[PDB]
Amino acid sequence: SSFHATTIFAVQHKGRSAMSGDGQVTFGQAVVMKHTARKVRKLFNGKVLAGFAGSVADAFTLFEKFEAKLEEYNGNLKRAAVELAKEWRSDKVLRKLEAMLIVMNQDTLLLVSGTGEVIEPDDGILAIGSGGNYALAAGRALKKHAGESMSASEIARAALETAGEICVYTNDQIILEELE
Amino acid sequence: SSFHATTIFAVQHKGRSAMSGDGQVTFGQAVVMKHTARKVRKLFNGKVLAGFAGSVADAFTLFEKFEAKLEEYNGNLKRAAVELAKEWRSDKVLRKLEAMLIVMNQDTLLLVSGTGEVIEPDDGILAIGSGGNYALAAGRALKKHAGESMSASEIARAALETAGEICVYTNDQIILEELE
Amino acid sequence: SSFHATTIFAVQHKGRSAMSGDGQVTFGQAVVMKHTARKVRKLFNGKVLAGFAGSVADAFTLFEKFEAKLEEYNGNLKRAAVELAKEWRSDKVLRKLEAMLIVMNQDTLLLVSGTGEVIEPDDGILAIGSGGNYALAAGRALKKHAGESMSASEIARAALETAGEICVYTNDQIILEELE
Amino acid sequence: SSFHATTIFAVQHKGRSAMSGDGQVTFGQAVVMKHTARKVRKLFNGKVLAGFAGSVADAFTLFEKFEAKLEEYNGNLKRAAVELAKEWRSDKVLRKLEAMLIVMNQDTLLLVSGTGEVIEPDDGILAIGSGGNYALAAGRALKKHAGESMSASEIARAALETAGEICVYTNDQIILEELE
Amino acid sequence: SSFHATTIFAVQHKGRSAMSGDGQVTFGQAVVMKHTARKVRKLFNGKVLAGFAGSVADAFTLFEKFEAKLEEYNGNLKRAAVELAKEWRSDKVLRKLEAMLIVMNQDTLLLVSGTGEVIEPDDGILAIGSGGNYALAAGRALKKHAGESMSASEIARAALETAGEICVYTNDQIILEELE
Amino acid sequence: SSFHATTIFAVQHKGRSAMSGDGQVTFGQAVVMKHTARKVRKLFNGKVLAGFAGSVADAFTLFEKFEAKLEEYNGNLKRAAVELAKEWRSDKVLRKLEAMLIVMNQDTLLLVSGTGEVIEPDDGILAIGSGGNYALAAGRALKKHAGESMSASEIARAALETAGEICVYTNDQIILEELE
Amino acid sequence: SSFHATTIFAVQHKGRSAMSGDGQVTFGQAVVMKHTARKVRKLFNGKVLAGFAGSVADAFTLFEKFEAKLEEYNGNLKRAAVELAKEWRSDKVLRKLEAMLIVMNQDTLLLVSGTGEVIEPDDGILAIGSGGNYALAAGRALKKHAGESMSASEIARAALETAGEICVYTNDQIILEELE
Amino acid sequence: SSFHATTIFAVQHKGRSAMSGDGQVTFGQAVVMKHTARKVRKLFNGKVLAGFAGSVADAFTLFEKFEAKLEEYNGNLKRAAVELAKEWRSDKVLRKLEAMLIVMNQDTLLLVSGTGEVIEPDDGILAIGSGGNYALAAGRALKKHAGESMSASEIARAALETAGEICVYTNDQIILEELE
Amino acid sequence: SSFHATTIFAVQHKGRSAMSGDGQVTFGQAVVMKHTARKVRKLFNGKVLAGFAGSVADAFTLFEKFEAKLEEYNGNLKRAAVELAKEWRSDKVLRKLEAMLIVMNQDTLLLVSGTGEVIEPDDGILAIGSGGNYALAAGRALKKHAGESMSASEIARAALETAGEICVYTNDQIILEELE
Amino acid sequence: SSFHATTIFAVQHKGRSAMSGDGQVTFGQAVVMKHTARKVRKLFNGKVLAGFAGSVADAFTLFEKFEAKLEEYNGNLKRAAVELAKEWRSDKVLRKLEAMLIVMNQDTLLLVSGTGEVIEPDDGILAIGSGGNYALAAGRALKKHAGESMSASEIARAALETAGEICVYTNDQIILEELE
Amino acid sequence: SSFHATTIFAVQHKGRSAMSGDGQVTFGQAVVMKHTARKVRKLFNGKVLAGFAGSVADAFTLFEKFEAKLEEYNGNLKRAAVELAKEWRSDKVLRKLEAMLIVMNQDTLLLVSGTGEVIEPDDGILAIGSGGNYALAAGRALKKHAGESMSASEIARAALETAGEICVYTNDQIILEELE
Repeated sequence: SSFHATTIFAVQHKGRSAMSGDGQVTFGQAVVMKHTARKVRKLFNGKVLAGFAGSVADAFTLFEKFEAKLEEYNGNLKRAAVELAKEWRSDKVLRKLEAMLIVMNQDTLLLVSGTGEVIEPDDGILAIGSGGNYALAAGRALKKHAGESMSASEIARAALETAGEICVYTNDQIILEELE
Repeated sequence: SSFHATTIFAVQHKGRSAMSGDGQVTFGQAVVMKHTARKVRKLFNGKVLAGFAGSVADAFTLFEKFEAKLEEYNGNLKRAAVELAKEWRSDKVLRKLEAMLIVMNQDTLLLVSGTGEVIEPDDGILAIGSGGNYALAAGRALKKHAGESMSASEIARAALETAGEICVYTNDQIILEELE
Repeated sequence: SSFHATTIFAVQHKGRSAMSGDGQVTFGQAVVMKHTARKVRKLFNGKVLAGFAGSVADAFTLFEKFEAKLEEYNGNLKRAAVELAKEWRSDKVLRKLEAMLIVMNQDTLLLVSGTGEVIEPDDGILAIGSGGNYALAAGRALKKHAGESMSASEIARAALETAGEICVYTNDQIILEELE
Repeated sequence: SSFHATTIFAVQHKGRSAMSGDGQVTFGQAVVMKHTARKVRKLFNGKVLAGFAGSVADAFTLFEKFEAKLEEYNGNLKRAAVELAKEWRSDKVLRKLEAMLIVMNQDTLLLVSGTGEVIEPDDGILAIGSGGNYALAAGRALKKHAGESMSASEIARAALETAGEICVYTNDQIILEELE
Repeated sequence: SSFHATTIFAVQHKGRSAMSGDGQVTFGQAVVMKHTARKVRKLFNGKVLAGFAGSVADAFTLFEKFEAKLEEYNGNLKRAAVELAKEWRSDKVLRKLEAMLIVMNQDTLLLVSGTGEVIEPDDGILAIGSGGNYALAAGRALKKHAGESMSASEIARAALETAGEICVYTNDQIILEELE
Repeated sequence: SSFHATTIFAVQHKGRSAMSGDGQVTFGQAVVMKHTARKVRKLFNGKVLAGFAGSVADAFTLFEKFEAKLEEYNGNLKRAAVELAKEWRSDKVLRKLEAMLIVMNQDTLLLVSGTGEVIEPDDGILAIGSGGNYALAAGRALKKHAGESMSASEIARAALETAGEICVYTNDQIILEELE
Repeated sequence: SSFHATTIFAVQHKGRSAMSGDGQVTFGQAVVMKHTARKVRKLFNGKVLAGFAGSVADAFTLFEKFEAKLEEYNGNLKRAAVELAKEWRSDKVLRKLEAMLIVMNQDTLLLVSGTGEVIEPDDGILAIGSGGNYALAAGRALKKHAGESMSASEIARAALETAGEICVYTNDQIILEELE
Repeated sequence: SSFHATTIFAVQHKGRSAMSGDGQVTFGQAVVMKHTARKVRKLFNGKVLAGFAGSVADAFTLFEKFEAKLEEYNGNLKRAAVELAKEWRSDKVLRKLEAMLIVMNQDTLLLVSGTGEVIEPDDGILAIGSGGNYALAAGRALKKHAGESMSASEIARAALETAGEICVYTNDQIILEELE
Repeated sequence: SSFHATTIFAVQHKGRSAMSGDGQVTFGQAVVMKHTARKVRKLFNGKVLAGFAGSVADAFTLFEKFEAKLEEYNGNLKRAAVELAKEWRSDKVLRKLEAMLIVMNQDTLLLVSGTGEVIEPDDGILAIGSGGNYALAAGRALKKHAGESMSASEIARAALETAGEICVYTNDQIILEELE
Repeated sequence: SSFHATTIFAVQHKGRSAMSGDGQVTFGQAVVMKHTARKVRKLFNGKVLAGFAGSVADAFTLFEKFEAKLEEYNGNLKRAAVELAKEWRSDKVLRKLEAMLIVMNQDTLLLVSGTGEVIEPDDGILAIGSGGNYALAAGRALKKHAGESMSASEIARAALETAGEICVYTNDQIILEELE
Repeated sequence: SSFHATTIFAVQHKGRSAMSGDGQVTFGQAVVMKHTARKVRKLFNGKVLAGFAGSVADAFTLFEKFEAKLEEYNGNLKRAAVELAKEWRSDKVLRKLEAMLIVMNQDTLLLVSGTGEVIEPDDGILAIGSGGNYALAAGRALKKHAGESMSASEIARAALETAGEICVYTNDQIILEELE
């Protein structure tokens, strides 16, 4: 009866920062409208990666508000994040949104929700959307037991692939974006 | 207890753009009020096809808003679409609408929802309403295995016919509209 | 726990236009407050028949708004109908109303709902209210297999009688109104 | 979990007009807070009887509005009634009220609801509240088979008594009011 | 989704014993299959009246069992009743039955249920089925305020008539049976 | 999630006895597996017509049991019917069946249910299944206002056609059987 | 939809043992079939008082089983009680019974349930049925603040009266039984 | 999942007016945050006692509004009460409040609710909150069978104690306040 | 919380008989345990194709029972089918099974269910399982508008592929089996 | 589907005031996003400790409002608390918040909720959040049976540790803050 | 309200076969009874590894039955598996069991369920229990991107560790068993 949230995985590993995401539009219990979609975008002069699951409109709206808040607080992800969280909460139109937002720059990773949450993984990894948990497990596993061997981009790629292979709401049309 | 959404199929094939739709008003689990209905209309100087399932009033309201947004952004389907999506979302009166909207012009196909979704089929086909999935499967099948043989208008016609034959909420009173 | 909608049947047959309706007030699962009621009224200088099931207040309000819209668009049932539908929808107080409205003039029959629906039976018959389906079936049957033998008024009479005999929420206190 | 509606019976018989009502406050499935209550009051210079079941506040508010509407339309019960019905409906605060209102004067009896209903018993009797049906049956029975023997006041008295004896939400603390 | 229980009223008044019952088969929320039905029968050599609402099969089964138990305990209504009650309870196939049974002879009135209830009205009146409450109120009312004027048969007739006029599940096809 | 019951109409008119039925297998809210089906069969040496909606297996089982009971009681529809009803009830495997059974011979029409019901229409018509009410209304209407003009077979034909035209679960693949 | 459990209060005070109970048969949310009923009975040679709420049949069955178990264990209330509890539990027909049983003799008070409970009030008072809590509070209150002034029989009388005055399912037709 | 309403008991007896209340904060099905609480306060120059169960904030708000309304209508409890009831109702923020309010002065006792109820016990006693019924029964019992022996303050004390001993949501930390 | 039924498509086209099926084990809302599975098997000496969705055990049990029934009735698919249906029904262990069975030989196609259904598509195509409807629409479409161009095996292949592409519970690990 | 509230324990013991809290972010029935979190903060010039469970945004908002209210009423925890409670209530955006707030200074402990509650533990201990009850029990236990041996900080530490070991929503990443 | 299933992971990698499992008993939404548990056991002369989540009793029963079936079919995992599946299904006492069973020997891995499922991962990995999906993702990830580097035992260890770190129902008390 509703569209399923895309799966987005974000990891920071060895100075590199990558963020992957699948592209599968699923409306209803099992109907697939399309595949190759793009909710992982670059913001603040390609200085930050932002991923929002589901709703291109809501994605846009949020990207913009964060983009703005980013300038208002001079690229300080932390502040921009908490401020966006405050608005998120009081918007009472977006407050409703179940989907969550991931923002990260060269220094830190952050998870933001409409409930006013702003979480920073002490793990260096974040994932959200249908099948985010699967990706999270895969990512955490690969980073801990094969980090020195694979890069952030590679991990992000693998994490999503693993999720797509297990979750019926995640496919192989992966989109990767990274900050140098 | 409510009226069933009509079935609308839209396909772009070999430079041609057709959009079909059945006409069956079904109120309640199985009552049929009438047949031959028309929710597939031409907008922006017959330059775009817009189909909205169910509610002639809501259909009108939405057609108009998109018509307007279309001019405000100079016939740019993409922008007009996402803007409409934003309003759709915040209208909180239309936001409620379960039905979805399909808009397409000579270049691209788009699906818009009150949840703020704006999806573009990488497949060239979209379908919505009671029995949209059946139409979608038929359309995709015919286009992939008989495209070079049948046109967009012909496919749109067949897709709907197939849906009407399987879905108890879809009939044979098909309405076809196309952009040259 | 609520009042049951009266049953109204409207038919156009052989140049004549008749509209019947029972009169039974049923509050709750089975309590009958009274019988002989009147929700089938003549509007626009006896040039149109309007029937609204349940709520004399809501009936009045709607009759008036259509009466008005009728003049604003110079007796054009079609336009007046769709405009009334638009208001119906946005009233968000009447929007709630489950009952539906039937309007017809010397030329055409129309069904209007608070969800913004405006349906025109390609069959020449419409029916609404508790037991409308029974009336609809009886009407359609009589018109198709005994039309040349019985008039529109006669059919409307029979359709309602048949519904009253089957539906525990429809009685024999029938009210008939017709346009010459 | 809520207060049960008192039982009110109104009857017009042989030029006399009486209206009775029990007085039992029942909060919850079976708790009794008190008995002897009074929701049957005289309005418009003792020229009309009005009974509203449950909520002394809502009772007051409605009595007043009708009192007013009564003057605005010069004691015309019918108009005052339908107007009150229209407000009732649109108040969307009272619209919620499940309880119903009975109004009657020397000439006619009327039932008004928050759903915009205005019913006039062709029987000369109306009853509402917890156990109104029982009262209704008793009243109808006594009037039809013992009318010439007992008066309107007497019937109203008996109808309520019978309801109190059967309904666990109706007691013997009956209140009777009548118009000469 | 199920058949509605017929309405049966039994009254003992001034040495006479009458038992009436309507005849209306209602399947589902409002469908009427037929009218004139007969679930009020004479047993034990026309010495007792037994009425069971709904299911001609279950009616038969129960009439028989009581007929039997009646002989086993030599026409002692009381014992036969309680014994039937015990079986009723343990049958766990009839135990399910929602309908209730009324049995009466020249001396006393009794109500029996599948839950093992055996009630004797200290009032001289019993009623069961869709609309039994209405009949009960009417009967009690007529007997108390017009007893000396109308007989048991007459009351039984009126009580049912009153119930039929109010309950959408009770009609005027009344069946009366009485013991001299 | 389940298969929809076929629609069966049975009518006795002017010494003739006809029984029609559509053939549409609908599994789930709107999926159609096939059409032309046959649940209306002749029993007891073409002396009786039996129609059971849905489940060819259950249909068979029941037809057989009635066939048997028919012989055991020497073609006495009435007894065979009530006996079948008793078994129906206690089978507690068939007791579950929602579908109903219609049996009729040269003299009478009967409706049997797993709840132990055995109804005889004082009207001469019976209908059951998805859309049975529509058929019922149509049949009753045609018989009352066009009986002398059309036969039992013709009516049965029309009643079903009308139901198929309104009910999304009834089609035009009608099957007619009649006793001379 | 079911019969309400009568209210039974049992108290042991100053060497005396009394047990009261109201008599009100309430079927459904508010229908009263009769009053003066008797579920408080003397067992084991007037040596024990047993009260069971609702179902005269179930009452009987249980009284008997306890009577028996009482002899099998030589009037040892305690053992007979626990044994009855064990059967109660495994009967899986009575196990279903919601009503509870109270048994007391010259020495102790006991509460038994179909769930296998056997409670002995360290307070000297027990109450069960619709409105048992009210009686319990009244009893406890009177015994603690007016014991030395009123007897066990008097208290039992008062406790029930108080319950009847508050609970719509408890009346004043009190039945008192006591062991010397 | 929510805080349980404290228990408040108010009684007027022999010219004295006392109001007790327990102090037990229970959040959730069984968690106790604290005990000794105070929702029974003196208003209007210690001339009136007001008790509101649960929410110190809502308690305050309401006490103030009544305090005010009290002055606006010159200490007339009755008017102040009904006016507060009207506001209560329309506040649609407090209207939500499930808790009820008790107000009393030297002359009368009154119960007020957010549904617009204003009840005056013809009994001289009122109780509200978790376990108010228990207190009510105890109070009514003690007043009727030991009034001449114990005072209003003493009864109020006892009523609450009895409630605390039975209700798991009422304790022994009783607070008593009285008007001379 | 349960395993999703595989998707099976069976079609008879131009003397050839093919039956495809995907292989995707999905436990729970979206977990995939494996892919390449095989529930489409050859029976009765490769003379018949049988496909059962979900449960290899139940699949086996049913294949065997039909295999047996096949011999008992000398390869008569029709009889074997209906007999299997009867057992299916009465097994009351398999009767529970939601999944359905498809059986076909050189001459006809058949669908069997635990509810005792035995359907024969007058269309020459059958489909069952998660996404069977999608396959059904695709198959019907391709056979009607490209039959003469593609074979039964080819259609079966396409139908499943189309279903896999739309249904999140259907994959590309297709298994095809056909009778020469 | 939502984030679980962190667990916070606050205790005042022997002139010292400590407040601990775990740090575990759990989204959904069992997903853990991170651990080491901080919702226990120092306010009013390290003169007061404030802990709010869940939502860093809501935490901030509330801390600030209390901080402010604290100055407006000159560090009077009591007043600032009740005032905050009043706003909390009327915010109707925060009013929604299920989480609760704990505030304490050198003199007293206070619990505040969006329902307008302001509780002061007469026990000297407060606890909130997922697993607050476990912490509460542990704290109360240790303080009563080992107070003179362990300090407030130590107890707070232990209480949380105990909760973390039992509650699946509480971990060992404890945060402790105390006022000298 | 019930005990959570332990998490078991089984993997076959590079000729080695390992099976890990956590040990955490969680009763209810969040209560932990203990940790270090053992449901991963060696069977058939340490020739096979069997893991069953939750219920030591059910675990035992199943291990034994498979042990037996293993001998009856001479260590043929495949057959023993399917046979166990058949019994599993028909046990209708174990059939109820939600938990699943994993069995593996030197050659193959198998998953068995009470629904009669017998799945063989074409992937070489299987996982079940609370948090089995997390383990599954981690296992699949590690095996695909770090297989040649870590052994089956090592992977099994990591997969569980990863699951324990994310799932609130999985801990670090891991148990590993392997076949040489």
